[PDB]
Amino acid sequence: FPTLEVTDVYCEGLPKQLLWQLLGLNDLNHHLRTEVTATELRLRAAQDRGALTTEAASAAMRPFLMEFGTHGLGGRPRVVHVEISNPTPLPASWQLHSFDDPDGVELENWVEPGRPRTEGERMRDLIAEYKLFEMRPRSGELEPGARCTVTIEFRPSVEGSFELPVFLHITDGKRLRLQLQAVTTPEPLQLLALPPPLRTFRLEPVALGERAPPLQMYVLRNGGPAPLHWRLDTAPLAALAEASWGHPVLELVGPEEGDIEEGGVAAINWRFSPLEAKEYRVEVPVLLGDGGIEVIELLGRGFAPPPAPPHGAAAVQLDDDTPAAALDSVGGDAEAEAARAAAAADRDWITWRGLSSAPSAGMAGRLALVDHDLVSLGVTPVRGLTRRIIVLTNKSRYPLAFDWDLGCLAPPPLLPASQLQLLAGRPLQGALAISPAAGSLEPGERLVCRVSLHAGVTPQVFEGEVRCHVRIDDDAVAEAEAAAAAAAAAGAAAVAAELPFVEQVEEVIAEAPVRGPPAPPPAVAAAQRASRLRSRLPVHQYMTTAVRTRIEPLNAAFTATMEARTRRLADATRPPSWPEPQSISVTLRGRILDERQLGALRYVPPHERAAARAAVVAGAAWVPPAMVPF
Amino acid sequence: WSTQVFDTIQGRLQAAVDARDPAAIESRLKTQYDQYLHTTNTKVAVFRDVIIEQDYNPLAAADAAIRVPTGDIRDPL
Amino acid sequence: RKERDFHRMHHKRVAQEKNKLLTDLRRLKEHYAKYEPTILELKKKYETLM
Amino acid sequence: RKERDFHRMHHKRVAQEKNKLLTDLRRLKEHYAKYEPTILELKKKYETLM
Repeated sequence: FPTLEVTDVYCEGLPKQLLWQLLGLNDLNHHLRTEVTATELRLRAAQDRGALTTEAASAAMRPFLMEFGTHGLGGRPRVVHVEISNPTPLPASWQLHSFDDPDGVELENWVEPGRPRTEGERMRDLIAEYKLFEMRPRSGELEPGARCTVTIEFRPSVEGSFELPVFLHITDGKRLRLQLQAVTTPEPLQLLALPPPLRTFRLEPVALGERAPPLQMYVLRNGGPAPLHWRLDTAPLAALAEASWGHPVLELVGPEEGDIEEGGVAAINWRFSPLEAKEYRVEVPVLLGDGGIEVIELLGRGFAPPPAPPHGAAAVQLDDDTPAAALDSVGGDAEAEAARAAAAADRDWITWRGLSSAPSAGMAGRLALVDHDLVSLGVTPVRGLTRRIIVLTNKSRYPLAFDWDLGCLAPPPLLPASQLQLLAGRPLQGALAISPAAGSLEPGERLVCRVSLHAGVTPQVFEGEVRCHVRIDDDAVAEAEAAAAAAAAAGAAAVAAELPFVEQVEEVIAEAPVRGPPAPPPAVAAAQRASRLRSRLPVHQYMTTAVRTRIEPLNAAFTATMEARTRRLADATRPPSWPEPQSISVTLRGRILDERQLGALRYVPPHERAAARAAVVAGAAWVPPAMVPF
Repeated sequence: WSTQVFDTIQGRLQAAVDARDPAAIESRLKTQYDQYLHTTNTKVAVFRDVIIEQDYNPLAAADAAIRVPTGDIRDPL
Repeated sequence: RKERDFHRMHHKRVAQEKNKLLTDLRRLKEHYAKYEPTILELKKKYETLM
Repeated sequence: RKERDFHRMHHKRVAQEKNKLLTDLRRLKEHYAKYEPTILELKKKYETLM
């Protein structure tokens, strides 16, 4: 069956993992990949002969939520670039259809849809009226392996909520409904980033007797409205501890409260220390500045590790990563691997088949490209210095200033081995650095940037986001213009050398007869006449003085046309270049693991178990020793 | 209607009237009018619809006129 | 086929709108019929009060 | 095309009838907005009388 796949999605100032999670593209890719499509045949039959209706189709088609969240009124519209490709060899023709929207039918003196009298259809009609939700390509067709680069944009100009259902409608294949859900708040009301995978955070299963449970990072984003003041009530966790014979479980490490700026990132570290193999469902509230719940459920399980051998009989040291045997070896429990797979689908973007971890969409209009987005730092030892390289390319013909920022990944004001206590209270428990902090870059120049992580003593799993800000280099462009001006001055000096002391009349004092400008040569006069006759005012719009005096509205129209023609010059004269500074972002995920955990492969994902075993058996990660204090 | 019909026809009228050089227009009209003047001065009389279309062919002036094609109309639909 | 389906749905929609307008027109006729007796009643009460 | 024309004229005639109802509604609304100020003035006189 000719199907489609979403390879990647690009949006301004939002992590690619977060965008994929918010759109729920895992389920979309799965459904578009495999389905018998029993009822879709009936759906196509009803689409034929015009039997289908939007409401019934939505009720029977199991819509998928395209969540755009909340947008402050008057804020910048949000754009979503989705790359659609054909995994199947058969060429795929697809037609985004929605019966409310026009279906390629010519309207001639047909009254627009009347007063709906039902607020759902009314909201649909306001969306249609004010172009709130628009997908540019509409219907398309793709050869096997092609990329369509579809764009869907939302315009936060109206107040209130808006839900618009459209459906993909592949010509021969499945037809899935997407419900674009957004709310535009005229007033600032904090709403934390609340994707369904983040609401129920699937904690990675951990060893029952682990000496130091791995810190697990949870990232909160403000969203559209004003900055969010969050406070997490530890009382349910305290109740859990009291129930668990007074042992700390699901402990919060960071601050209990905080103030995320608009479109910001705040990281909270959890320690999951279990006592049983049972599920540990714990529900915690999030009190915002204004009244709110935003409750978060944490789920984890017990690893039930193989019994630790006595020192006498220990496995000597000097199994395949891919198979499910690896998952079973990482946790003998039947449901431990199920929880691990759920957590992988929740957070590990690599395991998702569709995602490409490439710049993909957004080729046009982006100042620069990171060659490889969504970069994963490998599993690292306790005090490990792990490096990766990311190359940035300037597509713009203009020089670009490149600055590097860390949202929650900032180093404390690499790290000295003795004085690692500075890492206390820091979400990463490591020091991220990039070799170019801020560098200029010429057009078409590719720069290598080394991202290096120096980890601390606390085992951790980080999935952070690092921002790179690209702006047009005003200094460089001004220098170029100044060089051009200097060249022009040199040319003027050369012309002066050619013609010594050309006279220029400084001023005029009482020239008794009025003297006009010198007459041009007749050829130049003819050329100027032809130039004037070009851009001649249109015949039907030129009102003579007599007609203007006779008819006032014609005089007003003539004045308006003069004003319009004067205005037309200003837009041309304005230099349309210098686009807005653009912030790109790359997600980095890594596993700071203890030596015992690495040796036993306790928490390495199956995707990287081969690399973990390599790093254990043969030293593959550096451990900067520095100098001992004593 | 404006964009589909009137904007198109005026845009095609322009870049043709604009393309026509003023000097060429003056020379063309001058050749025509001097041909008419010469036939008026030589021949005893001038008649419409009676010309020999050999010495003086006024319809060549109408032939040398800007022609603009047609596209589509929204109002008539 | 696209045109016939389009016209079918909009024919149904405008028929529904016409029915709603008929009901609203009946209610408006009721209210307007309520209007005119009020003038007479107010006039008689005005006379009695004065 | 036959089906399209059938649905076209059904939809169009229904739309025309809806427009006619709207015009009639406008006419009655004007005709009784003519009367309403008299009710308002009688109300004012009534209040002054109390």
